Amino acid sequence: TGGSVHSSPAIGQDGTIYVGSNDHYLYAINPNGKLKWKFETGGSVHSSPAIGQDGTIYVGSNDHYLYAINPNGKLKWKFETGGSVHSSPAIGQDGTIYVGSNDHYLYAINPNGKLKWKFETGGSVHSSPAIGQDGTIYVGSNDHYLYAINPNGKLKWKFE
Amino acid sequence: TGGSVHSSPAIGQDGTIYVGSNDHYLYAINPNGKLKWKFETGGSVHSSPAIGQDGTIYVGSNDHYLYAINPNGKLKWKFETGGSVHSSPAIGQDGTIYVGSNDHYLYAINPNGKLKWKFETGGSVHSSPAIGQDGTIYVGSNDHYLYAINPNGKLKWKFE
Amino acid sequence: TGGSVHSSPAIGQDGTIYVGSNDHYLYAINPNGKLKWKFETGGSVHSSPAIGQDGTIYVGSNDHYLYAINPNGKLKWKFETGGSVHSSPAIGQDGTIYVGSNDHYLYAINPNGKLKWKFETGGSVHSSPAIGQDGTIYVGSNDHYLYAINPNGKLKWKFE
Amino acid sequence: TGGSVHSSPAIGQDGTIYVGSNDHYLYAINPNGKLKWKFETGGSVHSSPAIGQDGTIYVGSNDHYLYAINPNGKLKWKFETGGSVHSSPAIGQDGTIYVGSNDHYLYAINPNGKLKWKFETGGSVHSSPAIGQDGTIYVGSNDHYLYAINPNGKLKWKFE
Repeated sequence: TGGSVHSSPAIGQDGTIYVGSNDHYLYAINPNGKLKWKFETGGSVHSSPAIGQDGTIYVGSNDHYLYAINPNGKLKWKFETGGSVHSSPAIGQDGTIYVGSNDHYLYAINPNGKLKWKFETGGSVHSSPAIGQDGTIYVGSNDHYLYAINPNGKLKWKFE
Repeated sequence: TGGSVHSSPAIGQDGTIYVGSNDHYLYAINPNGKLKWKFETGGSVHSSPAIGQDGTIYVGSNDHYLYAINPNGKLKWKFETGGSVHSSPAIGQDGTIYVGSNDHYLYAINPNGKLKWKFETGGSVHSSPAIGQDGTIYVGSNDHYLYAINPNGKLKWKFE
Repeated sequence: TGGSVHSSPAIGQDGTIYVGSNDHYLYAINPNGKLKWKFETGGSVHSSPAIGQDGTIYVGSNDHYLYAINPNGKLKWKFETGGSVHSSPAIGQDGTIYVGSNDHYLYAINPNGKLKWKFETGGSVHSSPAIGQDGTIYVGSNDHYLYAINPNGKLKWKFE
Repeated sequence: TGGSVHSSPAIGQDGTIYVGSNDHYLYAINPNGKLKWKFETGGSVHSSPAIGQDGTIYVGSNDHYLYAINPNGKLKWKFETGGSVHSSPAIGQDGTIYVGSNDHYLYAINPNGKLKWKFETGGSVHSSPAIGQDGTIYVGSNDHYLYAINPNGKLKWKFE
């Protein structure tokens, strides 16, 4: 790519490999190593993509947006947070997309790109969320806590 | 925890939540938010843990080691790389553990903790590997390439 | 402090040591190791402080602002950029404050806190500027270039 | 350069601009923007160079070494620490070079490239040291403390 690849790749059902690059693009690479397409964001893509059931590719960007990209490389939507999105998204069973932001919030975004809820931690959320079998969302914060957040966006507990 | 939680949590079969902390520990937290155990490495744990089929927890540390920790919090083994292990391990179908290192290599480590092979890129491997259906290992590098490596440790292709 | 001290300390004329912390504060510490004061910003202070000729302390914050703090620990002014200010400010002979931002610009800010000019690079400006004898401002960018900018904000040259 | 320029430039007496690059080189650039020379280290140069009284250029590398490079671009010596040297060196009145390392130590190195002392903190030393009028060396650590070290390498105080 044109820059450091710190983003961690994700693999689609047809074998397409998606990865972000410091050069600001989300890349879609065919299994044979040739470019399928590249999608330009406004900043470094350190966030690692996640792939929804319908093939939508979600990734954060240093330009403060969470991107939802169709398998053809055209934008589905982008959601603006208050700060760099270095956290990597996780997708719930109903399609909700969860991601942390440098602006200290954990975001829950509906598949349509509208905010479901946002939960304020005390510091940047660089950690990438994990979703439990019951739907609990776990994520670390720069504020030293591991958070457990219920599906409705309320604190379950925080572990110092 | 005692420090920033940049590591991304992983959830075990019984619901235990594992996460690293900048305070040098790998944490195991019960579903109720109470400590199960904390394992001290020699440096910040920014790497995100992966869980094997038998419940072993693998994570890298800034102290240059890849750790394999038993579900009870006791060390199974540790493997020394040449630099900080910020990359998050991936586990193959056969149990091979793949992880990047700041020393520029992608490591393949067998379940018993012995090196299978190491693949030298041109720069730090902070990207976390993904594994395709056919066993190909994909990982980004600070040298600007996305690498596709065969399970035998030989290059398939690299995408600038 | 309450968090990692990645910021690099600066020493005032009277020996006071100033440093930022990941806990969001700018610290002013007496030579005997006791707190003089701490100033809370909205986010991690990774930027390293610079000290003006009248003792004003300038530092960037993860909350996107460049801060000017009086020697007594009270805010003089804060200037909002479009992104995290990890770059460390430099002070020109005339008192102009130069600092990079995650929003890709090198900023020149007058002593009164108003914009003098902003220069657009191709990527995040984490590098901290240096000032030559003739006033040229040098800074690196995530876009791979070392920039030389004239005092009037116009490009002198860019070295790939 | 061939990669991101996160290193902060330093300016020599003749106006030469020195800066590290993520492409592993330390660059020396003439005031007119043309390359004077480049020196290859083994890893990314995020550390910001310092210039000694005699013109020696000191800089850390992600390859774990502190480099001393002569004005003509030839290696004078390199000093191996136990981890990445992202801290930027400072030079004391007697020529001692101080720098932090990811291996948790603050290093004091003699001008001949041999160890004077190293001081163990509780975590990675990414902060760049500053030197007070009486020779006290101040540096932050990932362990949350600002350290004040006497010139003999013994603790003066640490500020949480």
